[PDB]
Amino acid sequence: NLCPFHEVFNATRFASVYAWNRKRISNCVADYSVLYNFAPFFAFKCYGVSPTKLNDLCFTNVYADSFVIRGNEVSQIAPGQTGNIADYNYKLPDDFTGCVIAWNSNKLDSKVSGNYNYLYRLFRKSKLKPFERDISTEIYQAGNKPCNGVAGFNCYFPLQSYGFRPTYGVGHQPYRVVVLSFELLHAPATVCGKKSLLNDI
Amino acid sequence: STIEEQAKTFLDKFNHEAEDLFYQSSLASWNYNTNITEENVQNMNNAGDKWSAFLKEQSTLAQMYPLQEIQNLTVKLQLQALQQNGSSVLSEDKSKRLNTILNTMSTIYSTGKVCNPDNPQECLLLEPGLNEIMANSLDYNERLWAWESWRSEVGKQLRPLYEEYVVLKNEMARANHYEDYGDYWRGDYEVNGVDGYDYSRGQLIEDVEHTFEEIKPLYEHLHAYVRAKLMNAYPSYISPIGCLPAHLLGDMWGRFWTNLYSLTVPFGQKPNIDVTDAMVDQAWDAQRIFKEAEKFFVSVGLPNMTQGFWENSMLTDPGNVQKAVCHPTAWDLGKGDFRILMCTKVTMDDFLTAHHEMGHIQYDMAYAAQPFLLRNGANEGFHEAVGEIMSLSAATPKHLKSIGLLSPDFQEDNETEINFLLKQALTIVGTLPFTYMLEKWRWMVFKGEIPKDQWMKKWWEMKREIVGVVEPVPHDETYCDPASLFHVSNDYSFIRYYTRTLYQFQFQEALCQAAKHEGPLHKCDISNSTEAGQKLFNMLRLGKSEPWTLALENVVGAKNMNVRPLLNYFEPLFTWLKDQNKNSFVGWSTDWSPYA
Ligand SMILES: *[C@@H]1O[C@H](CO)[C@@H](O)[C@H](O)[C@H]1NC(C)=O
Ligand SMILES: *[C@@H]1O[C@H](CO)[C@@H](O)[C@H](O)[C@H]1NC(C)=O
Ligand SMILES: *[C@@H]1O[C@H](CO)[C@@H](O)[C@H](O)[C@H]1NC(C)=O
Ligand SMILES: *[C@@H]1O[C@H](CO)[C@@H](O)[C@H](O)[C@H]1NC(C)=O
Ligand SMILES: *[C@@H]1O[C@H](CO)[C@@H](O)[C@H](O)[C@H]1NC(C)=O
Ligand SMILES: *[C@@H]1O[C@H](CO)[C@@H](O)[C@H](O)[C@H]1NC(C)=O
Ligand SMILES: [Cl-]
Repeated sequence: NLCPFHEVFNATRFASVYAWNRKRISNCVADYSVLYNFAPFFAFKCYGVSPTKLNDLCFTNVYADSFVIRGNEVSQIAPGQTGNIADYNYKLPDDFTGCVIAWNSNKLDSKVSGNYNYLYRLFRKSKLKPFERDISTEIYQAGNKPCNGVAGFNCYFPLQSYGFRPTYGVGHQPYRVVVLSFELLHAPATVCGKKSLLNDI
Repeated sequence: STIEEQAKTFLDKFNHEAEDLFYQSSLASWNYNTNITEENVQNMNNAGDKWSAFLKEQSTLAQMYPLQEIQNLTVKLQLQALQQNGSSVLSEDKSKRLNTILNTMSTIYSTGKVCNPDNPQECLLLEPGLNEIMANSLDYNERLWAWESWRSEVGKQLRPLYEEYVVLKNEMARANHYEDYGDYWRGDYEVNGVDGYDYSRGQLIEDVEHTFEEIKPLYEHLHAYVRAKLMNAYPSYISPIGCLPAHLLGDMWGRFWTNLYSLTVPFGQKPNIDVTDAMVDQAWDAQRIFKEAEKFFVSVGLPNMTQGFWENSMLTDPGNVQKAVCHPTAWDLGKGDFRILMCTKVTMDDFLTAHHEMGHIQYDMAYAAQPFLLRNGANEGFHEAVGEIMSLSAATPKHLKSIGLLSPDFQEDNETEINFLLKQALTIVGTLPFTYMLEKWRWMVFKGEIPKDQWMKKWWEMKREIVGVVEPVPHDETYCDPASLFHVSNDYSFIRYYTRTLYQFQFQEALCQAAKHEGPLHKCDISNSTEAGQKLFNMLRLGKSEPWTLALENVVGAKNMNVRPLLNYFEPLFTWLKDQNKNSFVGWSTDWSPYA
């Protein structure tokens, strides 16, 4: 059984970073080489694991988190980072054990008039916990008066759009990100690459 | 949450919405200037109207945060720039009257035509008809006709509009708590709250007049030398002690004496440095010009042009059906998009213009990290001064020989140096008294120091006294000769060209010292000097975040505008001019006139 990595990386549309999507991977053989072999991954930084010796160990579960951000925000998809993405949209823990994968998708997620399909959270009362998701559409109260559910003075809609256009600079062009989390709980292994679990035969 | 915290969140929401709406308007404006169609005019207007309406709404919302309760100066600068009322402080009736006066004067200026006598059909516009006359014609009567007809048929239409324009602009400026509309314009140099770097609006008047007193000796000898050469060409038209007739100065107003070079060239047997033939001999195209310009900024430590620059810019004329506005401009659409629009030809002038325009791009890329409201030059004269110093180094023989366009055997003697400096002074020095006198006249009109029945009387008394230029035809108060210039009838401040001129030689003198340049300042090339590039970049990245006095101090080490580097640049010519005028009268009498 091959792990459905094609469904995650080759998706027609990705999720907004504020509502980042997670696909749990379990009970399959993971051809990690197929990853690095198919798209030109502009960023491929692994934390706590080794990309050269990937498909040699096992894991209880593997989580694939995918979303879209601009180019200059890919640096926020890393442990101990700050910014609108790391604080309000997608936060990685300090002891992150996994890989962060990102590639430019200007040909897919940009249009001449502006692709307002992808959003991000601009305001929030507090920072996000690691792997926390906030999809609420509550009007952010910046002042000391209630907003009554509509935007106004010191009352802003919390989500903002990118409006990707193909003529933007590389720092403002869309980038599709895939975050691979590797979990190892007190359970037998379920996701292994080419490891010595051929013994199942 | 405090008021300052609410403003930081308000400016946070503004920056993200403005960058999107500003990009839509800039892209729609680009698609028109590169593809002049009717559909692109409407899309440019629709996108421009949405951007103008967004600013008017945000200006009202920004005025709900009192500046006195904000202590962070970087936040106060962005709120203050957004709270600027402008014409929105007048009544809806008076603002509608003001916008109608502005559109009519712009329409009269751009559509004003003059028809030659005895043919009501052979008519000429200012561009290109009358401008070709004032720039190439040597006939006294032909130039006199174009000079007088432009002011008696187009300028007289602007006289009643300009009187009501001053009234409404003064009401607008005084409602924004300014003395007058001239004091409103001088707010571009104002700095408050920064100890040791403050600058008042009235201080600009004193600094411009103080530095102009030091320019007088150089200009009087340039004026005297030009008068002597022109007197040999028109012996019966020019007095050896009088002012210069206004219609014999190289253009419609005498703003630049550049076209007087053919008649005033000191050594008219030594040719100019024109590497245009060399560029065609080496099969140079427009991409080669901008590539050489890119290598120039890289040699001093500046970044190369973005990939989107080479892909999105229009560095050549589209030609054939697709029409475009061929005026060279530098575009900062935002969000990493930087372009240059230019119908480049394989000439030396376009080679130097490419370095001038790419200098604007380097300025934009430097302060792109600043907040949206702080992405501009330190003041109105900074951006154009940065572009000027690039063509200064790129035009030197030292630079032209290092890139293979000028022959190494080509030697430079002091006769070609004087020819170059004289050509430079006709444009650079010749425009400083014109600029200061014009702007001082408008300052006094707005301040109320010149009555309506004495507008044209005071205008030409100041032309004779300050500029040393006399009108060829007497003009009563039905004329409006200042409005016959674009900037006056289109409501643009003019002192920016005076401050920019002194800024660029302060910049050049400072960067050339960092480049360890030896010899006269006019022969300097800052190429391959990363130290000079670092010193310039320390000001470019500031944008509007810091006072212009501090931004200027990062380059030149001084906090104020200085005229000494300008005089240091033209000193080899100034000593040569004084020797040429040893048997000539230096100065001018204001009572002589060609119609006396
Ligand atoms: C310019 O506009 C014309 C008119 O529709 C169009 O046919 C042409 O493709 C346009 N060119 C560009 C480069 O947009
Ligand atoms: C002013 O506010 C900006 C954010 O808007 C902050 O980065 C800067 O440090 C503040 N400066 C001072 C002096 O408080
Ligand atoms: C803007 O105009 C209003 C009145 O229309 C005035 O009360 C206010 O002080 C002005 N503010 C600025 C910053 O010009
Ligand atoms: C600028 O030059 C560097 C090499 O110094 C190169 O890596 C980079 O791709 C260049 N930038 C562009 C936009 O070509
Ligand atoms: C600058 O350096 C380049 C080589 O890096 C050289 O070809 C050129 O002649 C130099 N120019 C000057 C003015 O030093
Ligand atoms: C140029 O220099 C020579 C001596 O090298 C001198 O005789 C001549 O007068 C100078 N001419 C000018 C215009 O400075
Ligand atoms: Cl005039």
